[PDB]
Amino acid sequence: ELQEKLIAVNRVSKTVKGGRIFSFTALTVVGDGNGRVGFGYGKAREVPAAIQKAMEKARRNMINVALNNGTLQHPVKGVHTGSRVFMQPASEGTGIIAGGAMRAVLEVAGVHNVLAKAYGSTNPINVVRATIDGLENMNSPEMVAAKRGK
Amino acid sequence: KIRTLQGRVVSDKMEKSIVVAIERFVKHPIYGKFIKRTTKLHVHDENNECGIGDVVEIRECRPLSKTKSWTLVRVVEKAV
Amino acid sequence: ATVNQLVRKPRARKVAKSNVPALEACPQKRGVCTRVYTTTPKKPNSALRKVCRVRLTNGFEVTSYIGGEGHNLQEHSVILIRGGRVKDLPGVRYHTVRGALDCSGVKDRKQARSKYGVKRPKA
Amino acid sequence: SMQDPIADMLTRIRNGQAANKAAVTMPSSKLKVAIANVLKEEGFIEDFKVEGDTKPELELTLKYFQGKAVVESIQRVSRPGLRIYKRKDELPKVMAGLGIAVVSTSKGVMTDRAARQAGLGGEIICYVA
RNA sequence: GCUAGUAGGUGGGGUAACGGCUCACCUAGGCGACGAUCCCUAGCUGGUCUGAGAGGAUGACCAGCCACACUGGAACUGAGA
RNA sequence: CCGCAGAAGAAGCACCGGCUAACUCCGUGCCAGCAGCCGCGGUAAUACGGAGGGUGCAAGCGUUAAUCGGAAUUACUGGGCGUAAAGCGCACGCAGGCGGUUUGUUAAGUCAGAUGUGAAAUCCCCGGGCUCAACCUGGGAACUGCAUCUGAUACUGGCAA
RNA sequence: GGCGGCCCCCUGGACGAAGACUGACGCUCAGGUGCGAAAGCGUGGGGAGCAAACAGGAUUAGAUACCCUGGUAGUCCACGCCGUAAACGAUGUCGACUUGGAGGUUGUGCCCUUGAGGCGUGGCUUCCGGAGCUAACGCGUUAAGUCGACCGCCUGGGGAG
Repeated sequence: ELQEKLIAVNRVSKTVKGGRIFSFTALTVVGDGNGRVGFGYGKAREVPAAIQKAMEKARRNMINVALNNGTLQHPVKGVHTGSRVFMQPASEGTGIIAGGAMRAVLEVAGVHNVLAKAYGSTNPINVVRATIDGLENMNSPEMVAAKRGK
Repeated sequence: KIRTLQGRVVSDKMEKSIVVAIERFVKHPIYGKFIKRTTKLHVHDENNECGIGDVVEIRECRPLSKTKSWTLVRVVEKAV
Repeated sequence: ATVNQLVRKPRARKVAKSNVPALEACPQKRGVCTRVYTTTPKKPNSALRKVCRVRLTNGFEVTSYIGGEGHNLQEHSVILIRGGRVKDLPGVRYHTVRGALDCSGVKDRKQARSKYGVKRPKA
Repeated sequence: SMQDPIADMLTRIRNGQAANKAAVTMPSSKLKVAIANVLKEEGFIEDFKVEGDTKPELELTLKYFQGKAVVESIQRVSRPGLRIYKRKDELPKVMAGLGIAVVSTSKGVMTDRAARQAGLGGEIICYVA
């Protein structure tokens, strides 16, 4: 009962010699209801085929986000060129008011409580490529204990 | 209950008066450094012993003539 | 791709371009119609649309349009002024709202409802 | 580093604890082995050694978990001449309530958390977490 | 680029009370680039059209100031103009 | 309020692209017209201009003179300096900002509080009283500073060495 | 910036050192103090060889021209108001930074100096090494990742130099 969504595409079609040339791309995400989320990209000759090549790529294992229980405990660095980025937790009862430009990165696993919209760039490819690499760099509730003792 | 200012001996003209002008210690809400702007400490001197190089302590008394209220106490800092 | 060539005419069709010169106070006004003009040969075949000038301390002279229907828009009248330069017209920079005073405009045109202010037909 | 006494502590330890080292060494100073005393109690380090008691030095044992710094998110805000002072009710509350920061008040250096429990105000040395 | 009773002493005075607040005299002293001259355009404040808010902005609810009510400058009379 | 007497006696504006929102049947030739960012009309004009249906909301609908919105911006409280704009070939000294760093030391600023101010409509929260929404209010509160003092010693400034 | 012959005098900066003696006399700067590539003003001239201008014959769709002999100024400049542009780490003051090794170089401690430099060490320069940082070219500790004292400059189109 896994979860599957897209977020972006290019109009990618140009003048050449010569008439017109065309191509077809995607950027997609997947998730498991036990706090697991993932992403990737595809290309094809056909549009619903550039979605499939993407979503088969997003199915790679899906990172377990530190979610205890309806919210999360630390804003991980989504480091990028100038995006910046930092999420803002909310106190376990109020909803996923985050950037619909990328929100499917947190929505596909069910996560009820987190916000922040897209603080330094209104291009999804930028706040996507940033978010997933902060989510792999995280720490469990159990790790931060060791980080501050033994 | 005297206010005791830190007066540097900076000017003399008259026989039984001097001016010991330092910075005005009544602050306002500004940047984050000291209150560095002067005030006109006319002192009724009588003994001249603080001369030229000292730091005096001064106290609140009657302006018997134009703005010259203060009187002397002692040497806070010795002649240089 | 070459900006001092591109900037003029790319792709938009409402466009910004307008030129709206002077200010001195506000652009709306009362408009002493100062003198009435009926002339100036052009390719837009501009009959009956009798523009006027306006004595306003602005630094240079200024002129204003008939706004809409109503033949007797007379040069002694002092109806109201607003901005909006229709592409039909050189020299002008504002159009009237000409319904006050003795001016009429809207004689019997039932469709005006709130647009200019009219009462209902035999409904 | 004499333009900003004691800042070269926090900089040198964040380079230190990224640079794959178990260790980072310097001379001691009026407030730095104080900061070391908090970190060993807050266990964000393994240990420190005050070495050479007649005129000592300052040696910290860095917590090289995963080969990334335990302090990678730190921020030294307060700076020379232009201090930053905050009441008992203004004091930091950081990462949604997980904590921590380090302050200076009338009872030493301590954390935000320790300064709150005391009922104190003070200088804002570093948001740690 | 600014000081004239202005700046300091001298002493007369007299203010409910400070003083170049000021007469007269001995005398040239006061300030300035750690803003001395001189002015822009402003009613100001608790409050708030708008609240993470930090800024854009408004004096005009109630008074609190004025300041008047013809242009008024002013003394009289009245505890109180 | 209680009996009779009738659904009686009470509703419309923007309109209708796409913006939060529902569309065709046609007209006139960038005619005449909206002109806010857009977008529209160059003989098949979705809102221009006539009409037919229904829509957004119901004493309410469009819209206006402007300024900030969203948008982040004169930033002690909030910053970019390869970029818009962006370390200005060049530094004799005169004022200025930063002056080494620790012991013995101080408490003026730093902080904690004692007591006072901010009588009354707050903003923030609860409890009511009119039939009651309003409205009319009662209660609790929180007002960086300022005063006048009991403390506490890590910073800001110092004194001694 | 800016010369190249070697040298008389005045002898910029050096800056490698046994030491000696006082204790921050210290950093870094606006308006200023000087210097100041291209250029005007020059006042009298020093007046090669080339070549903008100067003079022509030529190849001419008009050459208002390049040649090609002739051709000055520029060559430099005693003296001196010189702002100044293209002198971009698109970028100043710098202290710690001690996984580092790899060259170009250079004053130099130590060797049976058997040696084409072996054991080393500071400087003036470059090669290009992690954890981070992280668009794509990748940049990877003195460097943009932390961290700091301002003397700035940074007010968006067109207003403009």
